[PDB]
Amino acid sequence: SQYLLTLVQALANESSEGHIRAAAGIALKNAFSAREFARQAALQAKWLNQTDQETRTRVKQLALETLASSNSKAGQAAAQVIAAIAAIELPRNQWPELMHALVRNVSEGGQHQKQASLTAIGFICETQDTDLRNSLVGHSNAILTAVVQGARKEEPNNEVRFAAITALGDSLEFVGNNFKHEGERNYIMQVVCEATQAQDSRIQQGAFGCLNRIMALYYEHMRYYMEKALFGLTILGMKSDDEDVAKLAVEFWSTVCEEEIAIEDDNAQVESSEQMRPFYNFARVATNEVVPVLLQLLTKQDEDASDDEYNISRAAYQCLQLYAQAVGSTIIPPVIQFVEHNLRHADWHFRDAAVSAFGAIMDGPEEKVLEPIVKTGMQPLIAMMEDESIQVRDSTAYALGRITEACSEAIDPNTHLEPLIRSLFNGLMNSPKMAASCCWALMNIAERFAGEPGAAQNPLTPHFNQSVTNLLTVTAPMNGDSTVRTAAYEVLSVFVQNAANDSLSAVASLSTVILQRLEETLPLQQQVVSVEDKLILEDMQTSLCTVLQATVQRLDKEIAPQGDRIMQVLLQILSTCGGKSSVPEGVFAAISALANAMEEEFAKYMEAFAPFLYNALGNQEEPSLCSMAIGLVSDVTRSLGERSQPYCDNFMNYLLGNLRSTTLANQFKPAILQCFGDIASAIGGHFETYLTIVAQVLQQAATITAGPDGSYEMIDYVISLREGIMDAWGGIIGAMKTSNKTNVLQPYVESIFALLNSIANDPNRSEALMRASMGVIGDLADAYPNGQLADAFRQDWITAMIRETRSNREFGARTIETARWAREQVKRQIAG
Repeated sequence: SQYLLTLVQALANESSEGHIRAAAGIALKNAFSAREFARQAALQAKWLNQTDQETRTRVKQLALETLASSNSKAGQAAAQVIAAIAAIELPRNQWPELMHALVRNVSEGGQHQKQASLTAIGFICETQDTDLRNSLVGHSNAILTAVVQGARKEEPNNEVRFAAITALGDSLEFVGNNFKHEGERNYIMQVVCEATQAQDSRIQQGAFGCLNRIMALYYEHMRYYMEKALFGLTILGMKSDDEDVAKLAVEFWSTVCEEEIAIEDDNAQVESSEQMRPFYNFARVATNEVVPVLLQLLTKQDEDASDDEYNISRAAYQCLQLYAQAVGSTIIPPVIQFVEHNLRHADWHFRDAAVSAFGAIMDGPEEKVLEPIVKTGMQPLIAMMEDESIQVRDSTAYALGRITEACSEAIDPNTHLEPLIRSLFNGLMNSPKMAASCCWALMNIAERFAGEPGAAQNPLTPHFNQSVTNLLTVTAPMNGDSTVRTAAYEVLSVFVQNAANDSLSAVASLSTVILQRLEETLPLQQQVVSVEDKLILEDMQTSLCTVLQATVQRLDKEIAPQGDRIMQVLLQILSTCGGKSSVPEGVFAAISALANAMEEEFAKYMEAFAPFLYNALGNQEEPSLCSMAIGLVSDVTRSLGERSQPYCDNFMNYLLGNLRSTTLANQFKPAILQCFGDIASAIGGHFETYLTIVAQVLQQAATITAGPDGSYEMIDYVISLREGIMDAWGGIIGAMKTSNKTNVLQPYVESIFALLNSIANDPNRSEALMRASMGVIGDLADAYPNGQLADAFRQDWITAMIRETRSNREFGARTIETARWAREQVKRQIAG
């Protein structure tokens, strides 16, 4: 009380040093405000009640008068105090007209007084509060007209315009109403076009930033203001010698391409135009004026700049990608022009900018229009791998990889494929700095020239053994750069994945080599002492296990002689590994390949490997390994079939035990229920023992929902969850169907339909969920020939569900075919 008077009078007290005054007002706001929530309400009790009217009148008077104090600091804390008082009093229909007067202070008051006024408007508008803003919508008028008055050329101070645009930036957090009327919007867009005109850099920064958030806001009225001056204004700012202003000038079209991407990708989802969101096609119009500036900002570069710090060229490149993915093929015509100019240029800034540019536009534009020049200008581009500038060599490499990913067909094999390979290998084996791109490009070649399935040969085959030899060559050293080793093994794993049958024998020899190297790591496990040594050996073992997986998946059934040595070395690796390591995870991958390959022949490995699997299942403290263990349970049992039963009891105890959770959202549950499915399909009749419990859990799991609080998280969780439930019922019905025990499967069928209903009524659905849905439908048809399910089948939601399924073209083959099969099953089941 008297406390409050001494404080606020100290706030008004000019004779005291300004920092002390700031201490006084900051102390006073904190006598009634904090970032903390509930204590805020307590302080509000200290405002309204403990000290009822008191001087709150005199306090607010002293604060409003303190706004006019010469110090910015005095008006700093004064603005803070008014900012607090408003947050309590104005909604309560307290403080009224104390807001209206503030605008008059803005349009007529003193210069520092203007600082404190707009500073108050800023400090108030910064908060995100739906009821606060509910009472602030009524005051939004005075706020917007005020910030109009203050940002004016007519206004002298720059700092008042900083506070004005800052007031814009946090006021526009609230676009509620936002005055749909075009008049006020005209003055606003005028004062913002004005705001970008400032000779000052910093005012332009606030201007372009607020204009950015606004371009994320009222695009609707914006459509008309856009169509003339703004293009050349934006070009003027993009050309600015200023950096951070150039960065925000970039951030515009960054945001523009973002929202227009969202709309372009909502307009294909349209079934009818009422569904349509507005679209403005700002990009395709702007590009022919905007793009040349993007090249011009690419030629400029800074090697001295720290890596992964954003730069004008950097953001220009990223935004050029955004145009590339929104503007579509329409982006092409400027870019090629600038590439046509610069490709042979002496200055390396221009060559790097060249290939970075041509390496920017392959994505987005449709394939064949890309083909003719990519089929034409490619050869010099390979010739440019010999460039003096390793950075340019690097950018050429990534450009090459993008060409692979895009117009793979553009690479005529006989007259381009070999040189490109030799270039990427030599650049890998001699130039580590450009190595990673060379890897990525090569992986793409493998994916693109894999050839027809079952093929005796693929385009890669002649280059294959030389490739494997080169990769084993670069991976050979124990002191090679860890990154180049890893990437080289990854590219190798990909050539192995994508290889012709004629090369299988070669891959077989390769597999032996991998095992050999894996075995050799085990003594190396012992030589480790530095932590770096641990990271290297773990990454090394991880890479070898991965490539080994590739060999096993491709060799398929031919891997059998290798299998003993494989399980021996891998199980030895498990015994020596421990803790946060990626190794065991990769080892289960390789074992998983060996199990799917050997299938029932794997069963001899189960007696020794089972404990490792159990142990991986029992430790949630290794979530990724536990998940890998569950998936591997599914793999083992699906491959061994009936053989896997004795193990299945222990498998079920680890799965069912893993269902126990203190969190409703068990992250393993979808995988576990799915594993129930796979276990069911494999076992058949003996799954009956588990049926009483499994069904319970499935009946449980169906009840789970994201609720009205719908994170993308919880939604996707429920979706994958029900994918697990349907996979589970599918396998269980199949097992019951082949066990002559459908009668015990009788009770749960109504719950199954209830789930199908729950899914059909849900907009949020996955393709796989619908595939499994269809399959469970038909499985139910085969399960119950009697036709007593027909009266359950005949309901509209079933038929509309199946038809909505098969009708959709977005889904792949498997799903729609299952839908056809299901519908035939249903129509047949209508009578019997």
